[PDB]
Amino acid sequence: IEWYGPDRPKFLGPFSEGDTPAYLTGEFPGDYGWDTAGLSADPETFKRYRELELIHARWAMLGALGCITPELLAKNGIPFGEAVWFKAGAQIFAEGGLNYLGNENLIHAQSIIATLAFQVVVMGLAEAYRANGGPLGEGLDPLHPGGAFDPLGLADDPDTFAELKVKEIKNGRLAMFSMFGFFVQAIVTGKGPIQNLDDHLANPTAVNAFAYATKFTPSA
Amino acid sequence: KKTIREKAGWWSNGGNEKLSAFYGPDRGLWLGPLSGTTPAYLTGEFPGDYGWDSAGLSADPETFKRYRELELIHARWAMLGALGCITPELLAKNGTPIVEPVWFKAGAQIFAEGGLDYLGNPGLVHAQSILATLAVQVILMGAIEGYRVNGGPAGEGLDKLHPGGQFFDPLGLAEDPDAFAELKVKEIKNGRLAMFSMFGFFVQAIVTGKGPLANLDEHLASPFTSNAFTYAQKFTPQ
Amino acid sequence: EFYGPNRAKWLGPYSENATPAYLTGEFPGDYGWDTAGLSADPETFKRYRELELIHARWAMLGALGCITPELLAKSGTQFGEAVWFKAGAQIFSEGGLDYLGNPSLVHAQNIVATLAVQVILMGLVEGYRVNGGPAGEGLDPLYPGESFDPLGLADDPDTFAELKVKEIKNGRLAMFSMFGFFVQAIVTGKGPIQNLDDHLSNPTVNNAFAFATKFTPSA
Ligand code: CHL
Ligand code: CHL
Ligand code: CLA
Ligand SMILES: CC1=C[C@H](O)CC(C)(C)[C@H]1/C=C/C(C)=C/C=C/C(C)=C/C=C/C=C(C)/C=C/C=C(C)/C=C/C1=C(C)C[C@H](O)CC1(C)C
Ligand SMILES: CC1=C[C@H](O)CC(C)(C)[C@H]1/C=C/C(C)=C/C=C/C(C)=C/C=C/C=C(C)/C=C/C=C(C)/C=C/C1=C(C)C[C@H](O)CC1(C)C
Ligand SMILES: CC1=C[C@H](O)CC(C)(C)[C@H]1/C=C/C(C)=C/C=C/C(C)=C/C=C/C=C(C)/C=C/C=C(C)/C=C/C1=C(C)C[C@H](O)CC1(C)C
Repeated sequence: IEWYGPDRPKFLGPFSEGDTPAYLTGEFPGDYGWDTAGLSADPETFKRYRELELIHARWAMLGALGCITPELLAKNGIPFGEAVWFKAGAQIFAEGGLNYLGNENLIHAQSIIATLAFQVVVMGLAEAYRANGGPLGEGLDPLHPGGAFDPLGLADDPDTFAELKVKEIKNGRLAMFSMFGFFVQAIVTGKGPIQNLDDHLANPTAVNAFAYATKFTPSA
Repeated sequence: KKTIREKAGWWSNGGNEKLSAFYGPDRGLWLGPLSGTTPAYLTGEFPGDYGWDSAGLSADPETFKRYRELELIHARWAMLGALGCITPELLAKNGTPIVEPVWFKAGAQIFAEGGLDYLGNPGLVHAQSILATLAVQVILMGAIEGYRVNGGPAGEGLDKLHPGGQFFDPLGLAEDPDAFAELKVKEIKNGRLAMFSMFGFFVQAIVTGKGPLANLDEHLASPFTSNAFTYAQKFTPQ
Repeated sequence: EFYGPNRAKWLGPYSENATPAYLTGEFPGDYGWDTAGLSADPETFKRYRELELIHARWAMLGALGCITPELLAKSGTQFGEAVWFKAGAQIFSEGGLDYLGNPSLVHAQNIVATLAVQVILMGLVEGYRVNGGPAGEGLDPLYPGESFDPLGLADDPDTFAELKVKEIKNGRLAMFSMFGFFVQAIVTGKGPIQNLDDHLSNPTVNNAFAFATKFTPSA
């Protein structure tokens, strides 16, 4: 499987000879030929959208792992005052604050405003450095800088670099899809992802999403 | 300059100045006599060109093409949907024993243990599994749309929007190029009306909570009494 | 400067390589913020500039119109419904929508006629805005002047430029603030001025995070 060039894998498979636009040359990772809406016809808008895709992908991978991990650790024994991810933020308003792994001695956060303030300070610093560089880079690539972000050195060969780019963007698209799912099915179900999987495995035919289909009907 | 019967619209097959109101420079525009500077890329060559690109989203010709295809496909799906969201309710108020004719509740019929009888007749489709329904549908519509986007058993070297072989123009209504050109406009206009009315169905569901024909009926009962402003305070933040 | 290459930018010092090649410091408010690349085409850029400025002007008017009645409300005027996100429901009251509380001023009773007149006049004026009319056969789509400058503030090009920047910046501020009005009316259910009063009463406890667990599904 090629992942590049004209004979690359495409998002409709065999159905995909004449659907791909002329501007989606197999140059960039994850180019399956999906621009039915034509939103990436301009190469500059295409570059900006590629950056958005990759950053959303990386953030979504981190977030998918961060929503899965505490729940797994929650049933595997560990105290998690609020393990479910869509209420993990409301721990600040509890009696003992947000203890990290349940340990009252680890972080013991009590004020959300100060937490948020530090977060804006350092996130702004880091994202500005990401845009225009800084202590970990001056004129590197906006997406794959390397140097300080390859302490292991996985991608010094261009072919390994390309295949790992594809792996990155695909795990990331998977994570973005899965995070969208987390959102919609938290809103719909009101339970965690792991508990949704447990319930689906307990009764797959009558514990699926269609059980929550008549939930949002107006009914006067 | 003409005679009475040509003013009255007689003598079909006199149509080359009747495309002038739907194609070309001096056509009808989105604000009529109050839309002066149409976007230069909306030259009047495509059907439904009223000069409306206030947001400039179709400035690139290729994304304009993709948006045209999106528009027409949405239009066709919305026409089918606008017809299908009113046919069951009309048929039920005429007396067909449909168990849930309201469209935003029509999907919940498959969870009743009598199944999803089509016209309320158990001898008909009688679907019980929504998952099997969805699987059949996914297989068929995937084949169907993949055939649409590149070609398939119903013609491969055809247009992406108006294939018009013997499978999609089997009545030959569009063999006259002028009839074709004006039928394109009729298609896109009925379809834009259907898309607007389907947005209306969606909003009238989320807001009103009744069927669309029920809304029509309660509006025709006492219009000034009952309107969309009746439900204006419904989404009050409490 | 607010123009040219050495202009103020959206990320300040960390903004040298974060601006596209097409965002030359030609237009007001160009801080170099097109991370999404939505204005790469100059024509789409022009249309988006018009949308920005019109949204800005409408949002300034609306911000003032949501702040003013509430101020006047506690300052001593009754205002049957002073809060802005229920100011429209006054038509369904007993005496209709009285402007400043005065039953003698407007005394509007029908919302459909109000709306009809509004569509009439608004369509006329917005079509005149797009293609001109009694107040401008051939002017700029955004800064026409010549009847929209009875005071004549912007006959000098430099004053014109700086007032353009001031306009678009007050307008971006108002658009942000109006978005805030929306989200925090939906979240809080109270007016903007009352939200400020409550924040000033106890800033550390009745900030937005007090309403954070409001939209949790909880099965
Ligand atoms: C030939 C068979 C084949 C078919 C039919 C498809 C079809 C698809 N592939 Mg694809 N692929 C196929 C082969 C292959 N794919 C891929 C690799 C990929 C990738 C990497 C990706 C795809 C994606 C897609 C999707 C893009 C179209 C879309 O977004 O649907 C849009 C239409 C719908 C979503 C309609 C909904 C369908 C369903 C009936 C929904 C049910 C309706 C709900 C009840 C409605 C809810 C009600 C609400 C409103 C209240 C689509 C499902 C993309 C994707 O996953 O996006 C989703 C994608 O990223 N494919 C490979 C490897 C080379 C293939 C090998 O042959
Ligand atoms: C060097 C420091 C510096 C930093 C870090 C920034 C940062 C920013 N400036 Mg900038 N500026 C900076 C210097 C300067 N600025 C300006 C002039 C301007 C202007 C005119 C504007 C900006 C704007 C912006 C923002 C654009 C990116 C954005 O939209 O945020 C995106 C990132 C976030 C929104 C993160 C949010 C943080 C927080 C954690 C969110 C909370 C999460 C929620 C709880 C989750 C939501 C819950 C859901 C589920 C409901 C960004 C915050 C723009 C702006 O105000 O947009 C908002 C803008 O219009 N700046 C000048 C004058 C020359 C500067 C001088 O140094
Ligand atoms: C790969 C990602 C992924 C995975 C593994 C799951 C897994 C699950 N989801 Mg989630 N979900 C996802 C993505 C995912 N979802 C996305 C993207 C959305 C937004 C559309 C949702 C929205 C959603 C809702 C609203 C609900 C679930 C629910 C569920 C559970 C029951 C399955 C179900 O009802 O199907 C629903 C699946 C979808 C709506 C779309 C996902 C599309 C899949 C990945 C592709 C089809 C693969 C499938 C095996 C092929 C079936 C063919 C045919 C039958 C159609 C199950 C644990 C339900 C739950 O909590 O039950 C306990 C529930 O209420 N999900
Ligand atoms: C391609 C194409 C083509 C054509 O042309 C057109 C179109 C169609 C348009 C296109 C498409 C597109 C799409 C589909 C998109 C999607 C997106 C997504 C899904 C995203 C996500 C995304 C996602 C994401 C970011 C995510 C993220 C996450 C995160 C951060 C997390 C966080 C967290 C966590 C951990 C948990 C805790 O407790 C808390 C919190 C804080 C919560
Ligand atoms: C032009 C312009 C210009 C400027 O520049 C910019 C702008 C403004 C942006 C633009 C505009 C645009 C617009 C307006 C759009 C719209 C759209 C729509 C409305 C769609 C719909 C759309 C719609 C649609 C598809 C619809 C569809 C439907 C369907 C399928 C149906 C289905 C069904 C039915 C039958 C019933 C049953 O029981 C169920 C169901 C299942 C439900
Ligand atoms: C720049 C950029 C860049 C990159 O590239 C991309 C992106 C990111 C996309 C972009 C961004 C954008 C944005 C942020 C936007 C925003 C917007 C807004 C906020 C608007 C507002 C807007 C706003 C507005 C109009 C407002 C308006 C207002 C009004 C009318 C008002 C009215 C009223 C009032 C007085 C009150 C009373 O009782 C009633 C009523 C009737 C209610």
